[PDB]
Amino acid sequence: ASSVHWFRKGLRLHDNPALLAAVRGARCVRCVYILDPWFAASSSVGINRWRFLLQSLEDLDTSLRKLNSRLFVVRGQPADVFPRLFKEWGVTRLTFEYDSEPFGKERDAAIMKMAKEAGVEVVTENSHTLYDLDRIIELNGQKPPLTYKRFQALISRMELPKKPAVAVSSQQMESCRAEIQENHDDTYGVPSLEELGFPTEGLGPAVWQGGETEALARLDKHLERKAWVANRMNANSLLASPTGLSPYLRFGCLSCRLFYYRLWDLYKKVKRNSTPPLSLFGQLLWREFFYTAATNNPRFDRMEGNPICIQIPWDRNPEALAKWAEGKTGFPWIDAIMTQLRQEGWIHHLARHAVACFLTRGDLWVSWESGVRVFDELLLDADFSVNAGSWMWLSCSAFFQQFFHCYCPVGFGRRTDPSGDYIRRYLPKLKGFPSRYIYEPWNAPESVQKAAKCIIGVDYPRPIVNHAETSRLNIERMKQIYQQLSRYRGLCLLASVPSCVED
Amino acid sequence: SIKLQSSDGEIFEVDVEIAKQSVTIKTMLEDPVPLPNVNAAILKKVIQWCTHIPVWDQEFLKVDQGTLFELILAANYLDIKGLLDVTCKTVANMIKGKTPEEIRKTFNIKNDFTEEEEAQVRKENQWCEE
Amino acid sequence: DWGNLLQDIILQVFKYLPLLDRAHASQVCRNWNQVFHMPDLWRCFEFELNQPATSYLKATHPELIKQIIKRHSNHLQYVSFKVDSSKESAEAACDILSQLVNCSLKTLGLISTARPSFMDLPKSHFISALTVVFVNSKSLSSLKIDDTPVDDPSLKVLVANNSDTLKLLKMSSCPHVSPAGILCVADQCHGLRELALNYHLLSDELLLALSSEKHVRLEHLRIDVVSENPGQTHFHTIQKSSWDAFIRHSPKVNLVMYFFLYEEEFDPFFRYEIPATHLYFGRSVSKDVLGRVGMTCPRLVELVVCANGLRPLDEELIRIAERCKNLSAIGLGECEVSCSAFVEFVKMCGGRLSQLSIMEEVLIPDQKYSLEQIHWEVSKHLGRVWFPDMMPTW
Repeated sequence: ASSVHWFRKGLRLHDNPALLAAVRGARCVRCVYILDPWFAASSSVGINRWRFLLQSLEDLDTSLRKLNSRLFVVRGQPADVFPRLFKEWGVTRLTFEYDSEPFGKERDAAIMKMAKEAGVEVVTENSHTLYDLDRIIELNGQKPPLTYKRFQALISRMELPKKPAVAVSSQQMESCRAEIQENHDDTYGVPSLEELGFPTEGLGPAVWQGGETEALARLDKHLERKAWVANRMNANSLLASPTGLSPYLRFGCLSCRLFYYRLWDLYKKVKRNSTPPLSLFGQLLWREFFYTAATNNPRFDRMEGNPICIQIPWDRNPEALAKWAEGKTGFPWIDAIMTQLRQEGWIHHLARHAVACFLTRGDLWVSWESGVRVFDELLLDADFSVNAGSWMWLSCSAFFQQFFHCYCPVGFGRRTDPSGDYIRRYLPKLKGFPSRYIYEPWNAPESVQKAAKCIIGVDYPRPIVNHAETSRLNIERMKQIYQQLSRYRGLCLLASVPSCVED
Repeated sequence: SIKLQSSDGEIFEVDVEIAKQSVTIKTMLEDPVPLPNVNAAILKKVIQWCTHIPVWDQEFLKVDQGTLFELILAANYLDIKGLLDVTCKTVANMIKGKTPEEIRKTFNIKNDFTEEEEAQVRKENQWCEE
Repeated sequence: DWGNLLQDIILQVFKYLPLLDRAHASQVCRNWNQVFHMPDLWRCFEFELNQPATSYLKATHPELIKQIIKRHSNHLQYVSFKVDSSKESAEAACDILSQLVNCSLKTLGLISTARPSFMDLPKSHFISALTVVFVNSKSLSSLKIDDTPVDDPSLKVLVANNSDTLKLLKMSSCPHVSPAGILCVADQCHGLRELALNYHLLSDELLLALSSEKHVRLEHLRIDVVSENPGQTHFHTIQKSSWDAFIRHSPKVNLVMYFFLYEEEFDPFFRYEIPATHLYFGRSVSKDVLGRVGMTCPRLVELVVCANGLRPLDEELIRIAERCKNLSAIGLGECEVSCSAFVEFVKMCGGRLSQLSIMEEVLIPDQKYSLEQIHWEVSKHLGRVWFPDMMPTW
């Protein structure tokens, strides 16, 4: 069996049953990653994501050398690359980890049709998510749960997620090690940022190193018993922890089930004789919840044609969008967030809310689809389901939430880090301002602006909205929207919010 | 407590004290046995009601097109802001979603629109999409 | 047949279909088509004025707009304009208003979807268009006119025209109306059942003009309090004498107050018994002010706070449960309450709270309750399954 294994996500060798399947059969095994290098000059992805990806691939490549095989990086489209590769390798069996996402699913349907009528058998596993998303929906009467609390009610009545699959051994690697073509496997070699057309100059090391090896180490540190034992938000947390797992999850450099059980195990050994609360797994469960909600909704990342999304009249405004995208709003908190975003590829979820809210219902009133697109380009952990998900949640567009909670571009920031040292890390044209005025530079006397060598209106821009008058405007608009949706005639705002299936 | 009689036959009797909503009829002895083109599957109906999309009805209306057709034609005869309103509320549910062509099939309506008449109509109608 | 059923029948049916369904319906046959343009199906219309430049939505078809005006100008009674961010949109609305000479409107709404594009018009162009309605509609009941450049003079045209009719007036964020301005409205329009406006235009004279004898009983008064300019503005003060006169005349009145204030710009605010009934703090609130809310608002029904700060509010929530025996609905984010105090809170009102929305981070555990324990206790006193709200961690 000349079996090809196909990485898309699931960029790892641990808990990769699709790969166990490519292998169980003997004959030849090649691991490939199709990559579209001229779709890669396209802006749909910044350096940080691309760089994260190549490093995952390089690590994979390295991991495969340790198994006397190598990583095959073919270039172009899956369709009309798999054909040519089929003949050329006399391929027998193609395997990959299942993709629940609408586009992915469709893509994969075509690929498997085009494999049947060509003699190649296909085997898929689902190891990107904790459960079979399809089962969860079956059990919920063939509809996805549309609130997290309902999502939890259900999971709590369900069986535990499968345990992580063991990795393939060398043992069965030679049993199908391929003949790598010497100085030509580097016509299948992992490209470089320069190659994909990226200015590489004064880069510096990635804040989030890519690949399974890094992911596995971060896991162990993350779970180091007493460091872990913590559960009041910090501020230190705004900075990219070296134990954060989110990008590895999104790329599949880290198996989500592994993470699940190692979590379980440690909790067992700490709180002892006990079964833990679902909140322990909060990070993994929200992910599942967005995945589950997204599999059968191909318009999931849009407003129109999206059955779960409330139609809200956002204004198209590339001017305001740009100011937000570029960290040129007057608000240090907001601009500090967006700067760290663009720079490193990760920002704490509390900062995601601040920034998401500022853009949607809090201030700019720009559509959430636009926030999605910017995050898709900059945020390492933002895939289709999870990113559309949070944006619909945050803009109060879906999932039946309450819209009265405000994220102040000044207050919320000062309260999550009064010291101002976050702002002083990313907005350094403000080193000099005292904490007293740094969340609100324009409210400092010129005597203080000058001692800080920063003149609001010059060195740093002035706020682009009066938050108060905006707050008042946007609250009203939500009010109306939820009112005509509940048909609630009445004067309270907690009552305009439906809590499940429309009315 | 009084009594009546239909065009086809000579059968029925009914109160007027409990039947507090005998309207477009409260006009004969307001000056038996005086009723024309109607029938009987019209009595309990107005009777279950008239002491207060409720169903029942979905149960009570689950009849054949031909019957629903006359239920409405009878519905008017004797005003019924509930039982004509409701036979209508129904026909509506049948319509909502259809194309002009689908509404014609599921109602037996032959199309008597020349072609100018009809094209002129579909033109104005697309104005009702935003 | 069904084709020629009746026609006043088809109308009954049509009353039950949305516009596009009527349109298709009206295509079925000659006899049904004649039902479409009947006045009863045209008492009501909402104009969508928006542009691909500036809107993700769809506009009302331009041809439909002409047809409405040509064929139903005298059937229309309830009309609103939703207008998006572009000037051309606000200008289109005016172009439509200015043609409503044969209209007799009971209700008119001018809604700004996004940026307040009516403010982008030259004043007189807007006024002139609105005037066509003030003058020609003799039975005007409601008027929603937020984010609009209307002025004192035009209000006098309004009053002089429909003072025998006006019941709703919503007009907050209307910069060219001065306190002296509204007074004429309150004064002459004896039927004014409800009114929404900025605090700046709220005066003792106004309250008294509304507590007066000639006047009907108010059902609804909504006030917005906005920090519209610098980092700490100093609001004026109403005499308690005015507030007390006000509940006296209208004892079931609802008094909705939304505050968007900063650090204690609140000084003039909760200093004596107000008849306040609904409250929203859309910016931030002080523990001290919240205490004064407790001491001051025996009529609170709903209370929503979006943020407060640092000090656990244990005693403020307890006092409010204590003194607001009418409290049915309560929402809190971005502040702190001990679990124990929160439980003590729900024990008191409890069965009375139809709505209770708390973001998770608000609760602090103690020697007695852990985060995992409270949803069970709170649910028991509420009488329904209940949880603190969560936010996604992505």
